Amino acid sequence: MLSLDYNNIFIYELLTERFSSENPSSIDQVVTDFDGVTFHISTPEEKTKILISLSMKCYPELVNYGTLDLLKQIYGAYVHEPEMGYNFSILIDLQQLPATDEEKEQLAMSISMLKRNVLAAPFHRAFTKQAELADLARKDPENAPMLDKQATSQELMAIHYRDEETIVLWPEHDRVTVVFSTKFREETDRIFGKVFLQEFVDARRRPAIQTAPQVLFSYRDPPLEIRDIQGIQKGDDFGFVTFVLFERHFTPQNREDCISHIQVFRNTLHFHIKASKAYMHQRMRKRVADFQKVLNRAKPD
Amino acid sequence: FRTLDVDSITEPVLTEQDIFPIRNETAEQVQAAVSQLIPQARSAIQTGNALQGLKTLLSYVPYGNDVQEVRTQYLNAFVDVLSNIRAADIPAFVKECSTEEIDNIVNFIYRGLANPQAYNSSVLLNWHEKVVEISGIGCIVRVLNSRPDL
Amino acid sequence: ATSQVLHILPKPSYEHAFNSQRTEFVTTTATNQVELYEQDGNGWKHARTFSDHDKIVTCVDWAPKSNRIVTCSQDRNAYVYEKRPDGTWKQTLVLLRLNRAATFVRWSPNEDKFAVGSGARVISVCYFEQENDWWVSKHLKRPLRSTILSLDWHPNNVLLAAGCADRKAYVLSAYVRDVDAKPEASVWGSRLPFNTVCAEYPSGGWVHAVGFSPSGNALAYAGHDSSVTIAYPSAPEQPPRALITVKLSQLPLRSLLWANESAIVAAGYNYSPILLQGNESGWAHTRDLDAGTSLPTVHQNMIATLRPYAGTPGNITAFTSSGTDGRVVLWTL
Amino acid sequence: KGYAFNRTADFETVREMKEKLCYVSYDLELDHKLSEETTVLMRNYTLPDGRVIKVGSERYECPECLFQPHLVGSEQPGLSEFIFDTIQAADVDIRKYLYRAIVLSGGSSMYAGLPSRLEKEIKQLWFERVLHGDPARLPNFKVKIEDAPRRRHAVFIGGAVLADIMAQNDHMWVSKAEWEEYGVRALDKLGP
Amino acid sequence: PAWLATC
Amino acid sequence: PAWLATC
Amino acid sequence: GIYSEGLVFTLNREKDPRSRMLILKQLFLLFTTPATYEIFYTNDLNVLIDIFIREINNIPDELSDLRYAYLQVLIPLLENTQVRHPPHYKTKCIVDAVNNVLISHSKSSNMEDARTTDVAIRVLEVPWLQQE
Amino acid sequence: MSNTLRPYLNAVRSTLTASLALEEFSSEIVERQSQPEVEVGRSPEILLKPLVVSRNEQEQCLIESSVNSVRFSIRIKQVDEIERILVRKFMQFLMGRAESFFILRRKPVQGYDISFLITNYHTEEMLKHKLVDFIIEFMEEVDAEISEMKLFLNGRARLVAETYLSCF
Amino acid sequence: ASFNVPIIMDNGTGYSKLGYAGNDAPSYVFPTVIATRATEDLDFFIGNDALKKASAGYSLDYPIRHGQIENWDHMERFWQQSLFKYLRCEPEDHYFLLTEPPLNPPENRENTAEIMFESFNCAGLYIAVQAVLALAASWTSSKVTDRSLTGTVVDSGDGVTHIIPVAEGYVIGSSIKTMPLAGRDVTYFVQSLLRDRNEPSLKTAERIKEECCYVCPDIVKEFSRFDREPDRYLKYASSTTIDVGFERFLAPEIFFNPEIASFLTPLPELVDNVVQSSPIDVRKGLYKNIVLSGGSTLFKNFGNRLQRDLKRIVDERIHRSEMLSGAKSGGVDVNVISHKRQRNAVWFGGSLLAQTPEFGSYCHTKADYEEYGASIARRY
Ligand SMILES: Nc1ncnc2c1ncn2[C@@H]1O[C@H](COP(=O)(O)OP(=O)(O)OP(=O)(O)O)[C@@H](O)[C@H]1O
Ligand SMILES: [Mg+2]
Repeated sequence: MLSLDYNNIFIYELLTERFSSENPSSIDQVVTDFDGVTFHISTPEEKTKILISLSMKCYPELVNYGTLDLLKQIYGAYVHEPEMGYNFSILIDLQQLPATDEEKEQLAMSISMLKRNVLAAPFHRAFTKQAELADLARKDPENAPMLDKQATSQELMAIHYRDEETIVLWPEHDRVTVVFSTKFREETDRIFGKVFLQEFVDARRRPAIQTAPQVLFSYRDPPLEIRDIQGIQKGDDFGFVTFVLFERHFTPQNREDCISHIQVFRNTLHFHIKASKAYMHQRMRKRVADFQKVLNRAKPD
Repeated sequence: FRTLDVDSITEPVLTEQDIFPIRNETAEQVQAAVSQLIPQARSAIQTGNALQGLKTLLSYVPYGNDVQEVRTQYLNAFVDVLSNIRAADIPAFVKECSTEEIDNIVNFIYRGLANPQAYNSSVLLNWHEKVVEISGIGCIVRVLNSRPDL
Repeated sequence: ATSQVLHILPKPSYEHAFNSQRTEFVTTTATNQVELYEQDGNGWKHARTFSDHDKIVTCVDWAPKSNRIVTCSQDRNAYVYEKRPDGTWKQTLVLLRLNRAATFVRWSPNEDKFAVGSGARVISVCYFEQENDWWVSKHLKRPLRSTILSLDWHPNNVLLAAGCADRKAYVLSAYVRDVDAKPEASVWGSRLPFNTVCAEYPSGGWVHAVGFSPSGNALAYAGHDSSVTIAYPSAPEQPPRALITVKLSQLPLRSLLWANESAIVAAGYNYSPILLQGNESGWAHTRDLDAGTSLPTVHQNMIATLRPYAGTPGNITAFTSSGTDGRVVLWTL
Repeated sequence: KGYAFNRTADFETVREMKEKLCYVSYDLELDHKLSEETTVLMRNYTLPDGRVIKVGSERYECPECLFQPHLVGSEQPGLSEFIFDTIQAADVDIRKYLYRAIVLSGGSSMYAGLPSRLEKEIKQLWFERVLHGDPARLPNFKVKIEDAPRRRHAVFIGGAVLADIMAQNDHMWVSKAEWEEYGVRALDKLGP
Repeated sequence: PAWLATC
Repeated sequence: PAWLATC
Repeated sequence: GIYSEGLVFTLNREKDPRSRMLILKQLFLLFTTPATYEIFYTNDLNVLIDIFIREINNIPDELSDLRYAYLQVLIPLLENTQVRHPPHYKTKCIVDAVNNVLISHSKSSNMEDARTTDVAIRVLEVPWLQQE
Repeated sequence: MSNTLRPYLNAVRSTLTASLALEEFSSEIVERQSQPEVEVGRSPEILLKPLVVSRNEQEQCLIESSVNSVRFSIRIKQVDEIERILVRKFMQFLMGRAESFFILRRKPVQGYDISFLITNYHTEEMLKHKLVDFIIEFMEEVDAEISEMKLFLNGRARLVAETYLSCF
Repeated sequence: ASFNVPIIMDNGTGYSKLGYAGNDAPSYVFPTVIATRATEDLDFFIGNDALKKASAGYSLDYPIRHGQIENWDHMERFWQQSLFKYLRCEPEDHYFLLTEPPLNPPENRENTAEIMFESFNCAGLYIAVQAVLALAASWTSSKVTDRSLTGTVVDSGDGVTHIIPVAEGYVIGSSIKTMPLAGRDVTYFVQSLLRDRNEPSLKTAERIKEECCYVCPDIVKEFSRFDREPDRYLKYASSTTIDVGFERFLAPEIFFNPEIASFLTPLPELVDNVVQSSPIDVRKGLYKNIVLSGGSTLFKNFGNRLQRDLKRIVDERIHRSEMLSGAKSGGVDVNVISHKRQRNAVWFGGSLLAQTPEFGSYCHTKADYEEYGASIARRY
């Protein structure tokens, strides 16, 4: 499970089961997902119909950037008003379905990817801003540093879904950049994340992955670019990382998976830290078994 | 019942073993002979002939009843006069030596090794290895069986 | 000076209980079981196993004149076995009044009593009381603040020495009036009452073993301090005219004895015995008793109790060792 | 621990391993720390079938379950406190003579370290209940417990001695006669 | 028993 | 258990 | 990456006092080239420096020029590597062990001691020579 | 004096084989028992002098002798934090697997890295020179395998980064 | 941080069940199985995934067996997989409620506490038993306060079963009584029975079991419905049909008719001995609220059979005592209940409990383990 999933496997399985079947059930359950977000799967009125609800911490900052447009573009035949706050809701009718064709699985997958669906309008806006800025530079190749500087702090966005973990982004001349500011509580986990980030930095040296985007990082001091944001800065435990992508890296046929990967970056990092801990434990048990063999050799009989 | 660690009955025996000649009131309760012999070793170091200084300093030895400043100064002068020696003549010095002298030497070497930040311990390990290769494990087992305080 | 290993003895021995004809013997196995071996054709075999105790044993002894056997147990008890007219045995218990476990036992040269040094602060001396069918034990507890490690007898039943846990080795008497024994005016003391604590002769380190020369004088003892001392007293109360100590480089040693009024032998943690001459003018070791010093010698572990041979009561001319790794061996001289 | 002996058999084997590998803890906290910190105290015991098992803290714990009935499920003070209260319920002039003479009987009393542990527990209970923290006069207690290798058959030896003593007079006994008349009531002649 | 002596 | 009541 | 990881894995396990030299000559001729600078991964380079300072401090019997060879292959490493430009990973313990082996050199010995002391003081004359 | 490792090793080996003169002993405390006196610490006459050796403040080897058992504590050199964590985890797991060695200790003494323990039954069943040789080989292979584990973790991180950037 | 919803996990020899709190039904239930094989060899799977695997060369093994952990490495791998793939949760911002058998040892308890506090950097943790939670899942409302606490729980795990006479939220440590039956042994027996006559292995066995296995007040007085009406010879198919015969009629009787497979004592006698060993002033209540648990216990007429047997036994004993005395006593009333909870009562009770705010306080904090170590919890 190296590449984590970009959706909710529980919701996907529940939808595939309810749709493929006909027998309904009075469902009322809650689920947790990364970034401290909540899901509700209620079925108060009709055992067939379902009322899904999504609660996130940065929903106001997100809608400020504009997300309802994307939601009503991808949905609208199933949208619903917030039954009780929860920061987002949606309704579905288990009976009035299109068909059992692959459209059913596509709709189930789209519903399961609601998190990254609602967390994609900022990146779409950035790409559009980047595209129009590049078009402008085409009719005005001069003033590249000037236009880049005046675009800085103009076309720039930030998200603080977490208490301290933040994601900022902005485009520039024929490329875009994003920055993750994260926190490390345990010192062992901090050192492991530091070495992982160093390896990430020294990963593009491989020729087979030269086309990958570029990455840099800092331990406590953040770059002067985003030094003015309200987000906490100059923290020994708060580590900053910066990705920079070029035009191709966000192509009309891969930007979806690109944003999903950029989203699951941190979860993948933490899971791989823990998996590396388990790997070290495996090596330790192997070596102590070798030591036991040596000691038994030393022992007679 | 309860747990109170009853020990007043059947008292242990600590001072019975490790006979104590501490009843002298000279160089152990007043620190006179130590202060008379340490400048001699210092002058021996200054002039260069540190072997005779070490030999004269090894004549008398304190005990570990209650005082530690005098014995720490003794061990410091010891480490000094030892570091002031070259990497040769140690075999001859140990061959022309007694047994109790070697035992006290090893005991002081260990007491010095107990604090590496304040000394070097490399020349100390070298001297210990040479003494072992010359005399043998007898000195180590004798010092390990000496008084618990010194 | 001739390595003559006899048997393997898989489990540890800690004793050998030799016999008079060097035919049979009795040893331990670090367990409640005690093995009586008999001489097979150019070999040996487990002729019998006692397994009468419950806890492990620590020492045994074989009284020749009575063909008797004595054994102690960590269970705070002792057993005594007599060779019945048939090949079987007759066992009897000895509930020596104690509090802690036993550590060592040894018969008296006259085979009339046996002494037992226990793990407590007390030694005991037991004798089969006539007019009855049991044994009576008497205590010695005033000296010996701490536990003890070993003990040894004297030509006469009196003047028994004890190597203790402290850095000193004591000497007391086991004289009794109801028994048919009487002391004798000796340099070690006069009128020899029951306790008659005579000397202490402190030394360095533990006291693993002691020893009496074939004469009543010239005591010796060695322990964990890799040193052996010999005392040639002149008067009971006055200090000894000479107390000669001898230190060496080899590891500590135990279970020493006398191969002559002047020569002394001993072994122990050192995987090979030694040979030294102890005289009033000086005591010193001359040579070992091996090709040189698996391992490059006979034994390969701690050497346990070492016993003498017949020879002559003056000079034994040979002895036996039984290491903790079995491999019982005899050495000439 | 994982090993199960649910069969009606193996009860004798468990009894043998108990009587073979068991001992009271003179210092329960010390033994617990030792078992938790060191690999020693762990023994390997064979079975008649052939397999082997490992034993640990249970060795020094079962004498505690003997000492602490609440651990087993019974509501009682124990053994040391029990005998202490029993003696305190007597007259003062007898108490001393009881602390100076204490005997045991039964194979269950042969647990290693039981006598000295009981003596220390009695000393601590006295120190607590009576002196309340005054060790100035504690040494003046003079407790002397008794133990021997024949506690396994002390009852038998005593029965034999009493039979040899009373074999002369038949009045103290209850003959086969005078049974049909008031036999049951004859049994009340022993315990008033 | 609870009389600090007898009983 | 064999006391016709408790135990 | 395979080359560097295999080399460091073999050096961490090897014990021959002569075979390590060949690998040391390979490391020297590899680092001396400027195009090869920073080819070794940072973490790999950090653990390499760690094992270097280790084998320097706990060096085997003095009857060996392994110390001289290690100093000779180390003096050009820090000049054409990736740990040169950023805050150095470990230099305090490096110079500490260097000074230790320097004072440990009996200057009254043969020309080997003089050569080793010269190479050491050459190592100590690093451009930055950052202190405290 | 350079190459202090070999003199330090010879000295620790000599003192260990010297103090390794154990012998059967029955506890004089409660009844017919056999406990490690060096561990219980209730008999000063049994406890010998505690010896210590060290080539530098970052490393130390303490040894406590007795007649029934012996304890040998060691604190290994560790300057980095990752090294400290790796050493702690490795030694903790090894001590957890302290059933096949018969000598390890489940928990160490405060202020040191690990503490081996030996008793009389061991030297009677198995030998002692091979035991000390194994102790030494472990004293070196501890750091050897710490380095090897750091290398393996670096390789794992590199593989993770490669697969991540390729799936990107 | 004690404010979010706590995660409820329950591992088992037969099925691991994990989900969240404040839910009427559990989540992520699956049979607790793992499957595995520059070079990492980390590709593994668990649950239904691992079950469907092994066709491409993936090995298989059961981490926990006989009701006791065996391989902490695979257990940690399983927990990591289930926590980072199935549930997209964060172990730091959520409290954990783990369950362990009453026989779990302190070594395993502290090993789990450490591997959870250190590797997963959790914040709040609480380890409990299955008896109290299964009992709490008995009552329906849980707020009227007219509920009862004194009960005698019997949990029949898929690997091992046991019985606990709980009294007023105070678990007992002596009257506990285990038994290695009422698990996969029944499946193995039904399989050996089927493999004798009809060669067409264990999947179909457990399927037909959960489908039709039922009990009967008797067997020899029974067997008559079989001798008379062949309708009982149902036809189950997976891939063809199979003759059920009398497995559905004999399998569950293994409890009331022990010593049929790999001796033991029937369940009524066992629970009677348990109640007798317990104090006397709690038996009147213990015999009253006898709740069940475990899938293997949710049979057709289990409750009626057990109630009848225990009632007749107690009535015979009390009648003996009465006819010995001569008076007339008040016949104790024995009852049994299982209200749509014996299947997964453990998770329901755990969630109902965690719903209280005192859970956040009764849990263990990370700083506690940091300062005290892995010696926090020793025993119930
Ligand atoms: N309705 C039913 N009637 C009888 N038996 C059933 C029924 N449903 C399930 N079972 C049995 O229960 C078993 C599953 O038990 P389950 O996995 O719930 O126990 P568990 O809670 O995992 O126990 P543990 O926690 O000790 O592993 C199956 O093997 C099946 O045979
Ligand atoms: Mg279960």
